[PDB]
Amino acid sequence: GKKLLEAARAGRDDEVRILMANGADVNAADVVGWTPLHLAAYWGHLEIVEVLLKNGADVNAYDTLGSTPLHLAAHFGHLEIVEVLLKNGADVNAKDDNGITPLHLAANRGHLEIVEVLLKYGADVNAQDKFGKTAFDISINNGNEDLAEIL
Amino acid sequence: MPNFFIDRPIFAWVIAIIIMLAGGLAILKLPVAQYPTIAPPAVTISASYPGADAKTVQDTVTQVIEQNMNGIDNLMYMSSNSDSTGTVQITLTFESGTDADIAQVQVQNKLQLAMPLLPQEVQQQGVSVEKSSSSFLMVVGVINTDGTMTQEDISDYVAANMKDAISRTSGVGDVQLFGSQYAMRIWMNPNELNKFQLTPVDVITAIKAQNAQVAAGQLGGTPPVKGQQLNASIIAQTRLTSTEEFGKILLKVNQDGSRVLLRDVAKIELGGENYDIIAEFNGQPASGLGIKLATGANALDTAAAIRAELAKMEPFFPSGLKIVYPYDTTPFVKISIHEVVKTLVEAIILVFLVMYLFLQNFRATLIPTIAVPVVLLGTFAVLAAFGFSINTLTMFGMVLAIGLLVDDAIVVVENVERVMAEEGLPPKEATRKSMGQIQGALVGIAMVLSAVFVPMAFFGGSTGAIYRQFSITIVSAMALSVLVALILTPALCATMLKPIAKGDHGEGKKGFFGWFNRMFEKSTHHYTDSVGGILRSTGRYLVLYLIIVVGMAYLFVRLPSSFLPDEDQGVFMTMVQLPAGATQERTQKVLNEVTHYYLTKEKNNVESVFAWNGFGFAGRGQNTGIAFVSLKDWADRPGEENKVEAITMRATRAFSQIKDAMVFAFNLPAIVELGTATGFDFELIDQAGLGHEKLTQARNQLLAEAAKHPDMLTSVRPNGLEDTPQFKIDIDQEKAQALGVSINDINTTLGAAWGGSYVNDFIDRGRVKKVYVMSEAKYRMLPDDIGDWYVRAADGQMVPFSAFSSSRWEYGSPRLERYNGLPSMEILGQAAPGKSTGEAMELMEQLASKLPTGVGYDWTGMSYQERLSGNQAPSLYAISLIVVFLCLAALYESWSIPFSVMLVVPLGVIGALLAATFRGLTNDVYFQVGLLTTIGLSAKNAILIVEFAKDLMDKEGKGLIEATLDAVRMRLRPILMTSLAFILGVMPLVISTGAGSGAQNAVGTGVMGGMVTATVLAIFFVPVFFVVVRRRFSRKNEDIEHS
Amino acid sequence: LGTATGFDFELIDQAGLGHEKLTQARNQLLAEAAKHPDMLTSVRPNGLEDTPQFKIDIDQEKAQALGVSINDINTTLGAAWGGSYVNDFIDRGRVKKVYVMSEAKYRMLPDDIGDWYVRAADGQMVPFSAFSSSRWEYGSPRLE
Amino acid sequence: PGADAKTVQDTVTQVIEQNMNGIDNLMYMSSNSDSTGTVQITLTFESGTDADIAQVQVQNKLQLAMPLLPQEVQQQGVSVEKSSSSFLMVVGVINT
Amino acid sequence: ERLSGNQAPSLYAISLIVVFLCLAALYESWSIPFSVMLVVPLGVIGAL
Ligand SMILES: CN(C)c1ccc(O)c2c1C[C@H]1C[C@H]3[C@H](N(C)C)C(O)=C(C(N)=O)C(=O)[C@@]3(O)C(O)=C1C2=O
Repeated sequence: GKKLLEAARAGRDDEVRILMANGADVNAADVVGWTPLHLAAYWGHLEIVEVLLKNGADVNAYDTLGSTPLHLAAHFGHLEIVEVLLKNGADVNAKDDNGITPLHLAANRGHLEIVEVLLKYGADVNAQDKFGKTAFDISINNGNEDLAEIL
Repeated sequence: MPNFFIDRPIFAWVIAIIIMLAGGLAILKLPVAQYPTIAPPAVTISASYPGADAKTVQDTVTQVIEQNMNGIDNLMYMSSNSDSTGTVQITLTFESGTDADIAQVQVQNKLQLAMPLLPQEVQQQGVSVEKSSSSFLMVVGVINTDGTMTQEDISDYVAANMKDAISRTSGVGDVQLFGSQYAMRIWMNPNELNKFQLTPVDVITAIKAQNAQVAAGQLGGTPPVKGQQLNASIIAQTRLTSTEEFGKILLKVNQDGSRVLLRDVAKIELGGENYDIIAEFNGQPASGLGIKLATGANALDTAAAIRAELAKMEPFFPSGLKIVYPYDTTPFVKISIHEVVKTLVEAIILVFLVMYLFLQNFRATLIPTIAVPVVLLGTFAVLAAFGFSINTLTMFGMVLAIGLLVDDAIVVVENVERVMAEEGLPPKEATRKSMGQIQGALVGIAMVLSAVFVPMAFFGGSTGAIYRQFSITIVSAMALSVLVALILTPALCATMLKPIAKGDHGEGKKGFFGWFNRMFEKSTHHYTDSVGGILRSTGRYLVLYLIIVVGMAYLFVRLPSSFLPDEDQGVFMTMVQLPAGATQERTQKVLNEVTHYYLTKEKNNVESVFAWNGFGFAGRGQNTGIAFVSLKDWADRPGEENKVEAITMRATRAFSQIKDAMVFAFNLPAIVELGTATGFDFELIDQAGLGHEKLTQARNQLLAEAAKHPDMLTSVRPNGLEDTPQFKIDIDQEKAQALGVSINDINTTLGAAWGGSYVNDFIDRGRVKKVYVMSEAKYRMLPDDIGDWYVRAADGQMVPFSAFSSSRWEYGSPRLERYNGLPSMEILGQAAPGKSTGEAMELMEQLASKLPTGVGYDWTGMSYQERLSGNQAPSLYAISLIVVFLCLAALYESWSIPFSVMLVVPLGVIGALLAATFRGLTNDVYFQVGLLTTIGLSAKNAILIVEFAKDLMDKEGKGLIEATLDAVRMRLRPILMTSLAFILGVMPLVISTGAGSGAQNAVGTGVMGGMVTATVLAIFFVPVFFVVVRRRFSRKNEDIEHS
Repeated sequence: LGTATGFDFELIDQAGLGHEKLTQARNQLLAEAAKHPDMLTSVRPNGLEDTPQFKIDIDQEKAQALGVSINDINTTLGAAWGGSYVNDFIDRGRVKKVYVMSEAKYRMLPDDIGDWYVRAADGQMVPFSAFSSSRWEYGSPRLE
Repeated sequence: PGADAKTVQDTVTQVIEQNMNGIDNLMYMSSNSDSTGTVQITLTFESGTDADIAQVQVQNKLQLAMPLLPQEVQQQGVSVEKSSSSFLMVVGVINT
Repeated sequence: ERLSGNQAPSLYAISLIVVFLCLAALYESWSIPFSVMLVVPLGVIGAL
């Protein structure tokens, strides 16, 4: 149970394969509700993401503050992992406990490509967080003229 | 000089007595300690930021101080860590030989100028600057066996009543308290605060206003009105002194006139200043004191004073308070003193035995019994003059010098007995002739042995500091020994020895002794016969010599080296590490299981377990802990299986089953202030602003590469802590401004409630202490609790934190490291079996060179010394060889004859290497100094053989072969008597077990082996060396006698 | 060096007993010593005896009811009666200190305390007598 | 300025005293705090102590306690002086 | 005083011993020193 999580955090492939091959819960969650997919998306281990999804890892698992692997990957600029998660059924409009969506996070960092991918997959451009702010608002406040356009 | 004192034997006695008197006084007065200063001087700056995370500490405190650490002399490197307990330690390490007071003052001065740039919360905790490389003298524990006190109650008692009387005790210098004096704790309730529209800001304001000490002037104060008759101090508010007074602090007067008091929104109690560390002694609450020895202080005096002082205190302890002593280096040091005096006393006895065996009268056996103590006593006076202490190293230096001192006594006495027997001269006149045969050589030997032992003293760093202890001790004893041999022992020979009839060799004695004399006379003739036949074909034995030289080199490169042997010091350590995010309570259960194991499965060996929950050797934190295990006395732990090394391997095995933590037991190094010895100490460094995440990636890259060379690198691991989940909370500035909630009130509410805040001071039973506010625990545990805290807006409405903030999980560091002012990560490791640490180091550097651009590295600690101290060994021994040759050239008035002494060197070395190799020991510092003293003795034996032979040719006209054989005939007996006494006298050290036997075994084993092969081989090879050297470098008729 | 003659003894409160209990112990020792004039001569304390001092208690409730801040109260009392170093000025080219204090005739006697007024939040001036009380007690002019 | 003995002692004297450790060759320490608002803390060292080193070690420990003293005290200057040296002279200045 | 009272006897014991030893060397005799050393009280009584 726990060997999978730190294996996925470390980015140790064959280990992970041996652990589902030996029966490790792909949906095992640490104390803050992070799953191996959360950890792999966070640190950016694209191949691990594919292997856990190939093995039935909940693509929409959420941690104790409502955040999903897609949030992590959008936030930190892991474009290919965003694509993979989205092709495997990642909820493009999932909201964490703050109302924040992957589009908000990707917008906040300026990851133009992720924003376009999320939009192509149906990201609600008008979704508001708990403060009433949309990805457009974020782009204005940041001064990002390139992003402010696409939105 | 010898003739002067032969005629003045009382003057010679007076000189010897005054020497003994000076040494005895030096012994009564010198510092005694386990080790002298060996570690390079280090100064540590410590600061604290209550409630702060690692990054906050590092970027508001650590970097600020580091940027001002320049302009400081003799600095080798600087390292720092900043952690999640809100603590930073910055350690500056200086060259060996730096004056530690000057280094501390220069660091403090630079710190001082950076103090106004630190947060006031940090300044108000005190920023300390301490000498951190000094050794621990003892660890005192304080418990309450009545069970009536928390660790906070005990810590307060220690702080208020104990800790300063200890600091004032004779020889103490530096004391760490385990815990704190009491703080007044105000534990706030956010439900009650919100009910009255209050915040922690209002609480803090009221405490500062109503727990205050006011200066109010005087009635009739100066300058006064004319005719004033009254003068009195005005006494206005004074600090509060009790929980009851803090409870009635008036926060608010309601609309209906009712009163809101502090006790209506908070619980109020005396508590600790912080709660990050739980300390237990055999599972009971504990406080205590870590007590360091001041530089150059006497450890046995300080320890005994501390213990009598704490006894001065016991009558006044509250019921149940008990003092325990889990660590005290005093017992081990006294063991060491006792073992060395034992070795010395039994060496004296064995010299008496060999003296009487060979010379068969009690009169002659008295002279070495007098001379050796005189020299030993006197060496202490020389040490005093040079400022050394009595310590493990100086004391073993004396036992390693016993061979040389015994030899000066034997050589003087035996030669007079020989001259009397061979010439019937009376004692007085035989002593004058005999001193004439040997005193020039004795002075040459002193210069030669100086050349052997002095260059050691000029090694750098820590290992230079260790060798210097042996070098000055041995040279001083040897120098004093030659003085005594020119002043006192001749006088004693002349006045005490009884004449021997010419030609009388005791073969006409009865019983065992008559048999022995005929046996030994016969044996000597066989020896000279055998040497004479060896000299007929010298080429064959030269070939044998080369064989020996080659085998010595072979043995030398195959023998693993090391530093100092581990000892059973009666204590050892166990480390405890739980996963990321693990809590104090979970660590405590693991520590409770560790404690229980030692006190049941090792009930017979373990006296106590001192368990600290919250700090470890990888860093600090709720998921870290240490258990310090103190054993029963060595006497009650008989057998190998009951020694530290075996106990610790069982424990680690037993703790492999515990799955919720990593638990490892290990022995202390011999010199704990140094740690380490084994392995290497590598620093990976972010040199391009890459940031912490990219640094960790590089580190993980290096660690995986190293794992792909288990042939060379073993256990390459980071020294510190992995990233962990942290709770990132973002304040929405726009919403706060729309609601009229000031950011200051927000950040103070959050920090004071969740982190706690030092407000001001109060007076507790006459003593000034701190006041802290913080949330009661149950309102600051979980993210859900964040929204229970309210802040008052400008319009008076209370606004919950949930209205203007948001949160998410992320990863960050609980312990950020820096090296020479740049982010760093320390990596530990060692050479694989049968590999050099030097080549392992080379592999690390090669792996490291592949890492991404902007990542560099450095070596620190044990490895920095090596990387700056490898060119020394060849050039310092080259110096020794050259000066030895030159001293010999002067002694003999000859550029070639020195070679016939110098060739003896491998003869003793091969035996040392064999005994170490056969016994599975290492090339460590005790082995190395043994080598020099074995080599010293063998060279001295050769100097006197060659001196006798050359003087026979020069002053008596004898031919080469006849002079050579007569020389070794005369020298066989004194050579054998010294070697027999010395080999026997080292025997207890070779076989010793128990307290201190790591060192004893290491000094005894290579010396015994080398004495054997030096004795057996030299008596055949140096006649060969002299004959072949004289034949190769000559000119005209030396094989024939002349006039 | 001073001294030479005699002895120099320190009595020490080692249990949080407080100043009054320390003085009592001292007086006990001093009287005992006086009962051995055969051996001890002129055993006396080196320092000063307790003296009357004027204890003034600020009523926090009344100050809050009147809207008078404790900071203004303690600053008014301390600056007027004790004096206060404010900042520096330049006197003939040389930097020196600026002090405020009451003129002597308004800070001599307890009656003068009530002549000092503090401004409340609503702008009214409130005399010290409205929110304080006072009594005589004993304390030390020199604590060792 | 303006402080009574107890106020001096409990906001200044005790604070400094609690930081007077880690100082070499110290024989004893004594202090008085008085009604003129003055404190003197005297640290006496073994005969033969180098007085410059003792003053520097005392100052260094004082320095780290300075942020804990009232600003009114810091602003008067906290001095550290060798106090066992002898008087060479006393000069008086009058205006006749 | 309370830390310097054991000094006077042991330092004069040292003085006596070293004086004896210097005299023994000067005279080449363990006994003749006594005939000098006994003079000590003669001057001391007049001083007193
Ligand atoms: C690392 N070190 C010196 C140790 C070792 C063993 C210990 O058992 C302890 C320390 C630090 C000390 C410092 C003290 C400190 N002080 C003397 C009051 C202090 O308030 C702190 C701090 N570093 O913020 C503690 O954690 C502390 O309360 C504590 O619990 C300690 C403690 O228990």
